[PDB]
Amino acid sequence: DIVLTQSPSSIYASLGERVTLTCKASQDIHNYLNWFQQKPGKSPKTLIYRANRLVDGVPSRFSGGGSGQDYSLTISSLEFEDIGIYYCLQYDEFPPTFGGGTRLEIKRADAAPTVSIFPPSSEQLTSGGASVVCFLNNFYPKDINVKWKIDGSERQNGVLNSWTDQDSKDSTYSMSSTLTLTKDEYERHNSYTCEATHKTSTSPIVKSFNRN
Amino acid sequence: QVQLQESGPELVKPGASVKISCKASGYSFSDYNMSWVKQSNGKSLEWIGIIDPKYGTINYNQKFKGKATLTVDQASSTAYMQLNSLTSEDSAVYYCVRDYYGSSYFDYWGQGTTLTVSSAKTTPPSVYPLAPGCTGSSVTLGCLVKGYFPESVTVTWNSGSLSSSVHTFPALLQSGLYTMSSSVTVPSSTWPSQTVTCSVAHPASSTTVDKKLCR
Amino acid sequence: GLADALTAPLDHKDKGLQSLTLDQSVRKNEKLKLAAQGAEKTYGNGDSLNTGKLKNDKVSRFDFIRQILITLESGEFQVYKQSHSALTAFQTEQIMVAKRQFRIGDIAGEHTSFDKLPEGGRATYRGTAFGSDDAGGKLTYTIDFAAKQGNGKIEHLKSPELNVDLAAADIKPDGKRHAVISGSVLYNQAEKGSYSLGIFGGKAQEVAGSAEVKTVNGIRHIGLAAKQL
Repeated sequence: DIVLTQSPSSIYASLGERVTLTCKASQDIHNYLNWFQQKPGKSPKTLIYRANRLVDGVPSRFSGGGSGQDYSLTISSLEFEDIGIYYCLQYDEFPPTFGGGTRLEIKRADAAPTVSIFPPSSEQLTSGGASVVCFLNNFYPKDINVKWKIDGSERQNGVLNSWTDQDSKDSTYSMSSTLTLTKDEYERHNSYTCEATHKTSTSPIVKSFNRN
Repeated sequence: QVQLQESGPELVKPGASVKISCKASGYSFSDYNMSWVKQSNGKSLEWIGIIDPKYGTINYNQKFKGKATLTVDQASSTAYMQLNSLTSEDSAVYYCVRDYYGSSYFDYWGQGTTLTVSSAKTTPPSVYPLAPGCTGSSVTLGCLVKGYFPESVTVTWNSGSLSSSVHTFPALLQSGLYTMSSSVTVPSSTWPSQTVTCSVAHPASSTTVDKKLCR
Repeated sequence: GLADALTAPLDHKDKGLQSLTLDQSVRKNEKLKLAAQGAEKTYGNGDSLNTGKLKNDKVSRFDFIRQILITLESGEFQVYKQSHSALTAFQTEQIMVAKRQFRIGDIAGEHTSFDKLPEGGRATYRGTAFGSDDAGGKLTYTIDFAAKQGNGKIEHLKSPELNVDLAAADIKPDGKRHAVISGSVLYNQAEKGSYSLGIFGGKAQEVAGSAEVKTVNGIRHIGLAAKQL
């Protein structure tokens, strides 16, 4: 089967910027290439066929190019409705095969996270569990480190982390980090700390509570 | 009314079979091919196979032979894909896609059908309030929605009247069960002087839980 | 004959089309080794193929090896020659492991300028349609120069889905203002692909180009060339 590769895997760009996405096939695919755009929770939408033909009604800011193995899709002037993931596909030799996708996201000014830490609720404890939750909200860029410390020592184990997609309104990211413990383990210690390191500051943001 | 309207989401056990439909309207169904595409984890896409509704000819991606069977019913303008011997690796979103241009196969897409194959049992969430304990101009509050299945859950804050400052985090799957948290931020002038409530609907277990954020 | 095509220099006295520039047929960093009748020559993106030595109105076959030197694919290279146009195609056979695909290479010749077409009259062209393992197709094509429209049909191919109509389409200028007709391919009256023909010769004596027919197994290429009789 022909292999299709897309680079880079993520692109950050500003509104109005020129953006170029690339696709490479493992052999000459004779211009039989589609580009699709997909928004979160939505179906793909075809933008290009035969490498350089615009689907009817697609804005003229889009164009496809390339030949042999090397193709690109260029957006001449990025608009907000263009944000999403772009996939290429070859249909020169069946089975048709897709590239891995390039996500196009919006650049914005760096923003420090708002960090909040929450103790287990009495309702969870009464059932023998103890989740400690830290929200790290509205930050940019997406790269972030969260460390958990219990009685001042780094908690190694039992961390689940979840990230939102880029926010439609302010272009930031948010993340939750959950330390889950048995009720007995939780009651073994006093102090619980969520600490976030992010490029917006040399000093970690630290939020704690003390069980006493 | 949309051209390619697929059948609804499916939740089945390993070993089962499902048949997904793709009803065509607004164009000449028999004159255009219909393909099917699998998208795993909202990312990786694969082409399964294609059928010409007029002539009945089919081509399958070798990887899907013996997994998928394509058919059509020309009279009702419907294409079908049956997936047999289901395992959790078949959980995905499936799309039908028709062609339109003379030199393209993949031009307009159905809305997608979500298939979940699992042996997990329907299980209501435990909902736990997340309040600071043990403060500033703005206070962030939360609700932890833990240990539910299947995945469809909806969290609202003050009966949905608070939404602009809400973050809902993607669920994570653990012991066969999902866990998700939601956060909301309100002015310090609001909480704790006033009750803020999160409501959690998990329709598969007939759950609509309300939890107050207090103290 | 084939060997002379590969070894001889051009001969102003040979029947045109005398030369064909290999562009699509051999990409930037490829070498294309053609062999026939004991001879071999290597090209050469940009290089000229001595079609003057080949017979008009027939497909000439060479063994080919495409390389980048390491071998990518091999099979049979096909050239169809008219007086003012010619085209090439590749029947891949091996890539070693058996694997077949048929794809058009270059369509070349003395393109008729869109700005210097006949001002009127109806021309009929008759020639060959050739695809994988089959050079016996017949192309009939008609151009009305008053309407600047063309239409035609492909018949007599062994594969039934390749016997298609080439539906009516306007002549338009391409990026060099060469006259070209790009249109729809019909199978049992319904669209199943696309075609493109250029018009060639100072008096629009010829057409050459290709059709692409969608099947459930992929797109099949048909090379096309016809001339006024």
